[PDB]
Amino acid sequence: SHMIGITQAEAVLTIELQRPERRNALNSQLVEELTQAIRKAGDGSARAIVLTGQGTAFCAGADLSGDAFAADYPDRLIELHKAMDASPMPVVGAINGPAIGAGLQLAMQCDLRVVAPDAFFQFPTSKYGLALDNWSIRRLSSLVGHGRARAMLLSAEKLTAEIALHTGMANRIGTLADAQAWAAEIARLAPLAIQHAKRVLNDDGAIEEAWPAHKELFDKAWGSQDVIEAQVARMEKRPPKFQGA
Amino acid sequence: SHMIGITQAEAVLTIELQRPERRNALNSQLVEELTQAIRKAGDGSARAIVLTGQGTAFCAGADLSGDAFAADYPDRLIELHKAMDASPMPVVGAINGPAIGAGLQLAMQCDLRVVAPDAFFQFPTSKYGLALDNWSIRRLSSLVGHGRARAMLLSAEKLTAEIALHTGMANRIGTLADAQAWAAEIARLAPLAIQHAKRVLNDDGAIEEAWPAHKELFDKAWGSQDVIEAQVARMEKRPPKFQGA
Amino acid sequence: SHMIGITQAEAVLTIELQRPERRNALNSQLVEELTQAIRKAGDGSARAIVLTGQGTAFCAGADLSGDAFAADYPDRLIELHKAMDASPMPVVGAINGPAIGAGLQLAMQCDLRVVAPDAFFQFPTSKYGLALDNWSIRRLSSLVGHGRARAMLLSAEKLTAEIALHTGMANRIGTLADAQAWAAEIARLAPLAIQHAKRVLNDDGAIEEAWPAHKELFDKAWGSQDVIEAQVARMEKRPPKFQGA
Ligand SMILES: CCc1ccc([C@H]2C[C@@H](C(F)(F)F)n3ncc(C(=O)O)c3N2)cc1
Ligand SMILES: CCc1ccc([C@H]2C[C@@H](C(F)(F)F)n3ncc(C(=O)O)c3N2)cc1
Ligand SMILES: CCc1ccc([C@H]2C[C@@H](C(F)(F)F)n3ncc(C(=O)O)c3N2)cc1
Repeated sequence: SHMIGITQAEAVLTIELQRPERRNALNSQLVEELTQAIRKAGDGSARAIVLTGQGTAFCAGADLSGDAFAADYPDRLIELHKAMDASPMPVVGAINGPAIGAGLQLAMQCDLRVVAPDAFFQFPTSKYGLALDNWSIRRLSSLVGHGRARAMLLSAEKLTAEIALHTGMANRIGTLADAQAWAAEIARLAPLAIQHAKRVLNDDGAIEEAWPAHKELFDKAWGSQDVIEAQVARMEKRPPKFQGA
Repeated sequence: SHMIGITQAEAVLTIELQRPERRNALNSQLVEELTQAIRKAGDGSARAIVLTGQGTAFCAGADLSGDAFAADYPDRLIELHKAMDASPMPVVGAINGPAIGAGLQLAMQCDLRVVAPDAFFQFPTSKYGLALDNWSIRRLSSLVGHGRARAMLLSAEKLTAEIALHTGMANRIGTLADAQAWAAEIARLAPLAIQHAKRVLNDDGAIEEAWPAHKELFDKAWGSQDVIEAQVARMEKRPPKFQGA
Repeated sequence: SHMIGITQAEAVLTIELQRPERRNALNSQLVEELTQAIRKAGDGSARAIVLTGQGTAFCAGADLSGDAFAADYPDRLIELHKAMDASPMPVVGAINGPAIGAGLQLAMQCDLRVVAPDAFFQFPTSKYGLALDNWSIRRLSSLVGHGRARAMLLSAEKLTAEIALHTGMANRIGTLADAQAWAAEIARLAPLAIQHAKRVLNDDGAIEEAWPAHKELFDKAWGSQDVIEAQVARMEKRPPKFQGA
């Protein structure tokens, strides 16, 4: 079938994630469809995009079961981010609920964010033994400030909507309709001005290749027994006993 | 005549923009006079500068009509910024009212900012089809946070004095007299300490040459029909109809 | 004797500065002992460190009298920072009171900060004619925002606990016990995830070699008569009369 919905009102294209049965957690199909929707957003008269989730969550992470193309997922995910980064259109994220893990990455790749009052943002990587790419860390630091980024990454701290507004992670607190109204205003602005500013802003240095030591630690985390222990402990409904290996 | 006023009380030199008939919008003469005032600020016993505007605005942008040396304006403007950056003296901006476009650039080149309660900051570039230099974008991101910088640049969002205080764009809310009092305290501090910190702070990376793609998009914006359309639409008192070309 | 105390409750190691007779101001001995404590923190079962000061101050700066190894102090201080940066353990600073000069540097080298309501942070370098290393300036800018960093460095502005919470310099307002409770939660998280994120965060660019002009100005400040004048004026209980030389 299809895992997203696409609609257009005048010059604003709204893309809605439609996998609420997994709180919009990503898989290969959802990512592929999103990539195509972004790439084709300029086929009509659209001048702005609103990206949002169906139901209570914006995107709760990733869920690859039972994804017949799960091995392709990580690469397709990178392709989606490249498509958003390269789009001449501004993407307004209507963050309607929790944005967690891959969902937080996706929210951060939007150009602007309108956040529902009860939404929150989180990287629970420290609870699962995983490591992030450098852009995720740099862009987060730019949006919440270095100090809060340390807490989010080292302790799995949740960022509330209210604090997101304080830091600028949220540009506004509001609803999907609020996001669509703002997008309508943006769609009336000069496209080449928007395109230039978006490119320069995205080229602030957040797009960064992992240093050699970063890659070493990244691979050590991903190949560790602790990653397995976090998964087993969850299935057995008990606290994980991590060993640092 | 002259488009600025210069006065000194003890060790504080106050420079006032005096083109209130255009809300202190810059031209070649005003820029040249400001550059000279900054360069000569150390001829006396001055240890701090206060920069401010006459009337309701700090600086509402640029107005080159009918400037006999308008072709020279962009280069002279860069020279002014170089002079402020190179000055061993700390410049306290008493931002007495709106700082818009070139006025926001000028405010950001000050070392510290004391902002009047009703002042605001804005880059309305997206309403006019124009593109900014990279420093304007980087220094703005550092002062308001990356998230708010995206909104200011992509949607022409105004930054209020209250929010400026929250982000650190405003170091204090207050008046010209308040700025002059603080400058007096600063003038009693150790000059070589101030000089070192100013140089290192300004060398945070904001002074950045445009990347090749940035230059391409910058020139595309400036040479576009949309830039003309914004001007014509204003003269005809109607909404612009931008085409992205 | 010893100038620090070291205790462990389960998986949290608490290191306490114990020179309250100088408000925990550093010297060669205190720095050496701290370095050893950090290096050996992983000899037991510890997974997190809490760093704190005895009495009313976290660390009020440096006091090298009468330190028989004072000439070694600057190098040993750098060694301490290297040890904290290299530690696989997250260091939670329980900033129990003022963190000034070397004390602010030490607080900033912690991975997370829990700050007492009456604590404050300050670099009074401008009152003493001194210059800082580039990391101190970059890490401060990342924690309080560029705008407040300008005020702290150019005017010796104090950062209150409340404003520290706003900017993310403080992750939480609270007590030593509060810090120890949070550290206990962190000690249950996956160590390799924490290690990766800490390394990437610390490699944001704050660790920066002084540019040639920065070194020139740094040496000019440190060798100036104004540095001597600040010290003499203090001893004579009068305002300093700085000359910029
Ligand atoms: C060029 C625009 C851009 C920006 C950020 C990224 C991030 C996305 C992020 C995500 F998980 F979301 F896929 N990611 N994951 C791994 C990588 C990588 O580059 O190795 C990587 N790169 C990819 C592309
Ligand atoms: C070295 C200190 C410094 C810092 C920033 C700038 C900015 C100013 C800014 C302004 F419009 F204000 F003139 N500007 N405009 C164009 C450029 C440029 O460098 O191409 C440019 N460079 C110029 C000089
Ligand atoms: C590699 C981790 C790291 C990070 C910052 C520093 C700072 C500490 C700081 C302090 F005063 F605290 F010792 N400092 N002082 C001088 C220097 C230097 O590098 O020249 C310098 N370097 C040293 C080491």
